[PDB]
Amino acid sequence: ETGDQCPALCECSEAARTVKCVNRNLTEVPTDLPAYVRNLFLTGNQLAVLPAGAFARRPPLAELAALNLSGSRLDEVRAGAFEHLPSLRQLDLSHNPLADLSPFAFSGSNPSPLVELILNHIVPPEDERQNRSFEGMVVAALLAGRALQGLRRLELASNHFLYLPRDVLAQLPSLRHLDLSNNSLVSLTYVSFRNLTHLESLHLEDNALKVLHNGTLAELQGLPHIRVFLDNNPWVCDCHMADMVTWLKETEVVQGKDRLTCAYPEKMRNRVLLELNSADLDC
Ligand SMILES: *[C@@H]1O[C@H](CO)[C@@H](O[C@@H]2O[C@H](CO)[C@@H](O)[C@H](O)[C@H]2NC(C)=O)[C@H](O)[C@H]1NC(C)=O
Ligand SMILES: *[C@@H]1O[C@H](CO)[C@@H](O)[C@H](O)[C@H]1NC(C)=O
Ligand SMILES: *[C@@H]1O[C@H](CO)[C@@H](O)[C@H](O)[C@H]1NC(C)=O
Ligand SMILES: *[C@@H]1O[C@H](CO)[C@@H](O)[C@H](O)[C@H]1NC(C)=O
Ligand SMILES: *[C@@H]1O[C@H](CO)[C@@H](O)[C@H](O)[C@H]1NC(C)=O
Repeated sequence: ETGDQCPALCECSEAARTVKCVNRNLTEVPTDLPAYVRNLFLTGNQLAVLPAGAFARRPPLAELAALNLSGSRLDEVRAGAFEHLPSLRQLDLSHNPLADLSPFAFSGSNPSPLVELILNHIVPPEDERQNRSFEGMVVAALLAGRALQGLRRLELASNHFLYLPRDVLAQLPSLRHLDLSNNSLVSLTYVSFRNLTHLESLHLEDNALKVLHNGTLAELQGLPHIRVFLDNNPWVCDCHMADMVTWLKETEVVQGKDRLTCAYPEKMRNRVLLELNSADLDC
């Protein structure tokens, strides 16, 4: 509220333990952040580079638990950017053209407190100029040091990813919720969901998936506790779709299953998958 201790260009609430420095075209993280802060919003700025120790203060921001840097024109997050935030549970870097994400951005040097990481729409425009894998860069940051052991929720929508990163599933043992919506995934064939006991939610909407084959159906058929989201994929309703349609009619795993429709072939375009039978599915 008015009069609460606050940096210039920010609005603060001591009662809510909240600092908001939003849509202010800031170029650097404010230096005199109040030590009470639990929730810090620094969205809509022009930060460019997040250096090591960008939030490290003396005394530290020991209560800072939620940090939102979405939409702030960050193009580089350096090694150790989030060091000396011992309570940090939720971090949002979405809608930043992150051309340079250090592998040690989340792990620092030398296990992270992070429980939720939101990295939607981080792929820079015209990233193909780079001679490095963007998805690989992000994966390396996720796995470095095995620092992200407590991570329970990961969002990686809208990043032009071409494949489901298998190492993320194998090496983040606490993950409960994974969002890979609005990417360009084409199949799940070489991905194993067999031992993913903790995974409660998997978002694959708006990808380029053609069909799920029996192998994947089998492994999902054996995860009772998952919710999978498959909306707006360009399903190909030919004879290879037969297993998936059979499964879809029986399963409780797929959320919103009534919305799934064929994109191809032409004679099946826009037909609802749950309504199809063996006679519709021919090669
Ligand atoms: C981080 O800050 C952004 C910007 O305020 C929040 O963005 C909004 O998110 C909702 C869905 O959660 C959208 O429907 C709005 O359109 C978003 N606005 C913008 C400008 O992107 C975002 O929710 C915040 N995230 C958290 C976890 O605090
Ligand atoms: C931030 O920058 C943009 C373009 O430079 C401008 O339109 C906008 O008014 C600025 N924001 C504020 C709060 O002045
Ligand atoms: C979906 O992904 C595309 C391309 O990566 C992006 O341009 C578009 O903004 C994304 N959609 C949303 C709703 O963010
Ligand atoms: C789950 O299986 C994969 C691939 O077979 C393996 O790499 C991973 O370590 C297993 N997970 C656990 C927690 O042991
Ligand atoms: C796939 O698995 C199901 C399980 O009921 C089975 O009935 C079906 O014939 C199998 N299809 C294959 C291997 O194409």
